[PDB]
Amino acid sequence: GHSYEKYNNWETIEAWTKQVTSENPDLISRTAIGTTFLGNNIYLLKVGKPGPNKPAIFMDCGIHAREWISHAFCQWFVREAVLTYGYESHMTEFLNKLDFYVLPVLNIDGYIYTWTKNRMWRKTRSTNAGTTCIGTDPNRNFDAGWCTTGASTDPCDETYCGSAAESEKETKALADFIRNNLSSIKAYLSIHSYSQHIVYPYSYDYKLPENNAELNNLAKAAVKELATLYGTKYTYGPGATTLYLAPGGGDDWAYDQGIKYSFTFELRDKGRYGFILPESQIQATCEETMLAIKYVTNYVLGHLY
Ligand SMILES: CC1(C)[C@@H]2CC[C@@]1(C)[C@@H](NC(=O)[C@H](CC1CCCCC1)NS(=O)(=O)N[C@@H](CCCCN)C(=O)O)C2
Ligand SMILES: [Zn+2]
Ligand SMILES: [Zn+2]
Ligand SMILES: [Zn+2]
Repeated sequence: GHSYEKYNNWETIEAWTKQVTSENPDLISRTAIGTTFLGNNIYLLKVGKPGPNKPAIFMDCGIHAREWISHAFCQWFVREAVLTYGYESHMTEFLNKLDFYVLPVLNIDGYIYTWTKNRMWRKTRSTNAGTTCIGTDPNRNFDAGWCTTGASTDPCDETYCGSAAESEKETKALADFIRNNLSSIKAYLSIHSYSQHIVYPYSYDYKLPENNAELNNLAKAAVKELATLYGTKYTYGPGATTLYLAPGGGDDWAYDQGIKYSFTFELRDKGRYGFILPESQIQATCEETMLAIKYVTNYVLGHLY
């Protein structure tokens, strides 16, 4: 039994990707873009009214296993697309003009593990040579300042960069998909938790992006929009300046592919519950996050390139 207001296990999310697609065939198609270490299909939903030569926004959730609110958000986004297409001006315009590639759970093996064995697991579930320590941080596994300071070379560490860039099947599947569709993809959005931040490049080094002023202004406006609903306070800025060095991230990698609107969202809360955000907060968190995501989407539509 799936519910948008509860955390759903992988079997339930997987069944949902199939069912939401079949229920909405003129708005959603589903593909598998690869398989995980343990052989699970990595599903991707293409959300939008089909048309020729459409630009796209790519959004992933569940790079990190324990960040359950992220997984919940990708589901919420699809919920909103199907519920409000035809009923609300902006969502209607968005789905007509753009496609959204929504990857609801990247790190499926890790997600399963948080349901079965260890709620606080972060990494993938792949094995490592010379140790019994398991897993790689997919968000240190992309080929962008790969495995520099802010990632660990120790396979037993939570920020382990992996044996090589894109060593993880999951990372490679995502990067291959974006490389294959690069000319259409205009924005990259990665959903995480917690701490209430909107981050943009760079995180792999202390440097500001070419369009820093534009991204600063856009993040500032998105944070402002988010706050309108419940007064939730987000901070924002370049990743290395606002958060910490975190090389090998999907956002920096996408940016250096030429996707100039690239953001990481770290959702609620600020540490009271942390990763173990109560189900009672799913609705409010997803609804306010929708406002930021739609603001960014509208901006991208107005500044195509
Ligand atoms: C294992 C750690 C000790 C190491 C530093 C703190 C950790 C707990 C962990 N960070 C997290 O879990 C954060 C949430 C914590 C942030 C600090 C305050 C407490 C919460 N979530 S995250 O992994 O999704 N952050 C993304 C940002 C990357 C943006 C550019 N790509 C990422 O790092 O990939 C990394
Ligand atoms: Zn994360
Ligand atoms: Zn809503
Ligand atoms: Zn402008």
